[PDB]
Amino acid sequence: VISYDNYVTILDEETLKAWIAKLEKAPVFAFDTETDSLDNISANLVGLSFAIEPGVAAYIPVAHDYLDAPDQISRERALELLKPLLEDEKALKVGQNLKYDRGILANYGIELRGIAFDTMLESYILNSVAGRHDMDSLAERWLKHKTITFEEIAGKGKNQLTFNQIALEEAGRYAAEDADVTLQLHLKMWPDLQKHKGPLNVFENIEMPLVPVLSRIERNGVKIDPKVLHNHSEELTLRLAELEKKAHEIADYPLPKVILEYRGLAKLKSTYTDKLPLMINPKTGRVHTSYHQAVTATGRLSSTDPNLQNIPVRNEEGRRIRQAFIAPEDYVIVSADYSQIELRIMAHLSRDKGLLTAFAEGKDIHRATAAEVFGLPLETVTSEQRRSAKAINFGLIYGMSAFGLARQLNIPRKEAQKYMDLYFERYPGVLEYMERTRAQAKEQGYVETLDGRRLYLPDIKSSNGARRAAAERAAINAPMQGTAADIIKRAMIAVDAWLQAEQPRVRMIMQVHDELVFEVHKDDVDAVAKQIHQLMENCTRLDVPLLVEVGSGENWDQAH
Repeated sequence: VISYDNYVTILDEETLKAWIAKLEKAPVFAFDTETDSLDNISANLVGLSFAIEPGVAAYIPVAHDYLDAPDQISRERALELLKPLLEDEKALKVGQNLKYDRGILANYGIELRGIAFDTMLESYILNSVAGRHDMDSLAERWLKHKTITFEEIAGKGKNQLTFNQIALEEAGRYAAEDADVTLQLHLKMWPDLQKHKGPLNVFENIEMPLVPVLSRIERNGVKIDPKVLHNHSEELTLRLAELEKKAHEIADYPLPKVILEYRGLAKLKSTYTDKLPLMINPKTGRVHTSYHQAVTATGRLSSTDPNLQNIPVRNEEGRRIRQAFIAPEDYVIVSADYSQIELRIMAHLSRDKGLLTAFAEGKDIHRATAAEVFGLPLETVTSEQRRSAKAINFGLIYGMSAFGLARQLNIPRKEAQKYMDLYFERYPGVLEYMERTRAQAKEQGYVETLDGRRLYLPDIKSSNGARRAAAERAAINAPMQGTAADIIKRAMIAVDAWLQAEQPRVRMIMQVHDELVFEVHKDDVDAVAKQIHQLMENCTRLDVPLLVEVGSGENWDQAH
């Protein structure tokens, strides 16, 4: 198994200072913190752990307060002895989800600085679809080691203990093991990551620098007006009653209108209006959402608990929800959005002068696409044509299988195929891309984004598992969706740097789809929007035609 003889529990300063001296001379060391809560901003540091070499790790208990708990170094003294080491940028650390730990230390005024390696992101950048990227999974995969699970020392259910209640030595085995395993995994994954400058550029210059900015995004939280949300819940209660009554009176077709409307509001009320006001943190009075950094196959950040991505972008009731995200007094919400980013990326990936020109001369791409495909002057393109072209363009982004146009644009048959081929006859660059990408997906087994991030398609060569074609679709969509992700991430890191260095009255409060949202002082908006705009357009990829439309207002809906 593993127990009390492997790792040392440090209960005295002299031993702690000895360990700090060896940490000071270690090239990299593993670091971990243990707390009494998963809520980063209300969690309390219960103990910390380090590892300097495979198998040599210690646990420093600073706040186990169970009955007759053995005396331990006080939290304040342990932190002042450890503070200069922790805050030293040249002292490199390895950790598993260093986003959590950086936050825990920020609760005590400490800025973690050697955030050099996170084993969750090492794993993720190696092959995002390999499996779960959590420590216990990795230990089995890369080290064939079965780790002590948290519920093995704490329990399960309502009567699960909190870390400070666990005995010192049981706590120590778990925490020192965490430190140790993280270091071992680092040693087995880092030389592999070095093998390919693609994945190494993305881990080093995109994944890793973002760990402290996601921590800053999450701890800032978003300010929400729950009154608004309560009124909205009351109204939806009444509207669902009325809509039910409308369909009962009824027993281009009225009944298959009110039912749909019912379903839509019904869901929205529960998924947002009833839950969002119950997600306010009592210490900050804000809602702090969880950005998951190593979950999507494409490298896009996904958020949960307030999954901001699922609130209805174009819906009147969706707008209503976006009005509850409020800017504090004398500040305004600013929204910096990247315009049709995957369609601009596809313009460069397809290397097509037609698409590249539309964007270059400021044209609405859907009208230009419709003008060129249908062969009509740009000023007389009707809304039905703009809409048909839009259906081709967003289909291309999702690699959507030709009849897909006939289901989105739920009306033609091979007339849609006529549209598809006509498009390629005017925009040939789009199929040279699709042929090329499918090809390397089958040749290499993976596709790449512009910065080197890779998506492994292990079914591109599936012996005709029919929907094996989904990997070909994924083959053409991943380069576009992943380059969008990388660009957003480079923008986040570039903007956070400026905010950290110049310290203006602004804070980055959320990231959703291709948008970065901020709170900024009403008197500072004009310059802050100018710099946000310039940083997002010029400090990312300069080969893709980028456009950031910036907005501001007293709530998110006005900003958007």
